Amino acid sequence: DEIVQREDGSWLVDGMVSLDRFREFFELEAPLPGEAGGNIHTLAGVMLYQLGRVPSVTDRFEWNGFSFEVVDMDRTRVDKILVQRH
Amino acid sequence: DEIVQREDGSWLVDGMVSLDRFREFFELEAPLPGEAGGNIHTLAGVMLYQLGRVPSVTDRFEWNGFSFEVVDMDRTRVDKILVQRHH
Ligand SMILES: [Ca+2]
Ligand SMILES: [Ca+2]
Ligand SMILES: [Ca+2]
Repeated sequence: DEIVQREDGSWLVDGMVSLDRFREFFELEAPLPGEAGGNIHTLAGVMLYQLGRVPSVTDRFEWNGFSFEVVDMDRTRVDKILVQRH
Repeated sequence: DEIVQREDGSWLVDGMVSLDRFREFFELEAPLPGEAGGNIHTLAGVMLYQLGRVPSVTDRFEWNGFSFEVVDMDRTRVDKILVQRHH
């Protein structure tokens, strides 16, 4: 898994992580936002679908009992996401 | 500041921020770890002084009422730091 667990249980996840692997890790079945459109295969792809083409650091949403927050951009790349299961 | 504040009051700060600007921004009078020695000029350099040449995501330390946690590396570069003030 292209992700590392923090002291509070949350994960710093690279945006290049595939959704198949993301769902396998967290034991999910549900497609992430935008995945049904057929164009999206990575966590960063979902971030841009949900938050727009150039999101900002701290931009955040909830999905299926998880929160996702942009914690690092590299120019237009959504490079690192903070993921947290409630 | 090349830094943005999160909802809980912590800050996401680029490793490239100069220590001058960091201290100006947080109005700090004390030099950060390793700064006094004169070899350190950026927040990333403090991370490396404190944590070693290749720290890992989540490596953390505390100093003078702040915590600093590595939240992104880009290969060998400390690219983003979570900075938080503690009561
Ligand atoms: Ca960056
Ligand atoms: Ca980065
Ligand atoms: Ca990175």
